[PDB]
Amino acid sequence: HGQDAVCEFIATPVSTDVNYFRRPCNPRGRAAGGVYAGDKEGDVTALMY
Amino acid sequence: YLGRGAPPLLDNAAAVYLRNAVVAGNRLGPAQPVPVFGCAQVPRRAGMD
Amino acid sequence: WGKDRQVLRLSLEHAIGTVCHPSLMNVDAAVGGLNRDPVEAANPYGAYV
Repeated sequence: HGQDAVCEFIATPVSTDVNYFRRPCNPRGRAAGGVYAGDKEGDVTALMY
Repeated sequence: YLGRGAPPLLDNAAAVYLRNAVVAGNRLGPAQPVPVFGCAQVPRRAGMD
Repeated sequence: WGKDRQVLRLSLEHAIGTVCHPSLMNVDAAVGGLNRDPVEAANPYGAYV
């Protein structure tokens, strides 16, 4: 059919809501990205952690 | 708790207990203890989505 | 429904910040003003000890 795309696995806990997955979401669980930040030096890591 | 001008309860061992029970872990409560005269402020969130 | 087709949960544990603040027992703005017009007397069976 073509080249085989490589699946993955990330150990996430059981009782999270499935409603986080019925939408376009981030696999990390928390919203990442430098687009979301503000005007400060350390916002990009502040979004992450 | 952002407002000011309500009579707090008597037990100062218990009045601080509620303020550390609602503001601690909240999107809205103050970071600095409230200014006694002016206006409290909302903590600067890392990102706006 | 939210903005981006969300299933947002809103429950009683979000209603802590309006009830736990001790202004729910601010009473004397009521008792000090309801006794302005002289009111009659009902049966004093439950109001006397």
